Amino acid sequence: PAVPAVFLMKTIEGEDISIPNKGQKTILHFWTSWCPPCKKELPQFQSFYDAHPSDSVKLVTVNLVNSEQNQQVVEDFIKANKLTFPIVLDSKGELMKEYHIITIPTSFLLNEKGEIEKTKIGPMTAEQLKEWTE
Repeated sequence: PAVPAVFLMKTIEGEDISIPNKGQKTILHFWTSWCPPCKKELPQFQSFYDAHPSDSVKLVTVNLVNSEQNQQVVEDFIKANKLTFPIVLDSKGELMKEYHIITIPTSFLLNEKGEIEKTKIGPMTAEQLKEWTE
């Protein structure tokens, strides 16, 4: 990551989130609604989130809103697809900047110190997400 820094964000569902999470591991996921590989991968993150494999791993998800039509479109998309996992909007573009995001989907496994343990470019499965948890 470009700079050592933690992010204090309010989730789309109103929840107060950090990245990385206090004394906890983090799965960070980057996406847009129109991205074809992200679109078919989103159910994978919903499934994984619903199954809740780990208590020591936190899923935070980042929408690249500035790569979207607008924010309302994302809102509608999340609502229509019944996406319930934590979603953060990268409104200022600091997340994309800090993690040098050029490709989506991209997922990271961070430890409690914000260090990157795993990087995955391209789609994942609920099963690979669970493994990242083990």
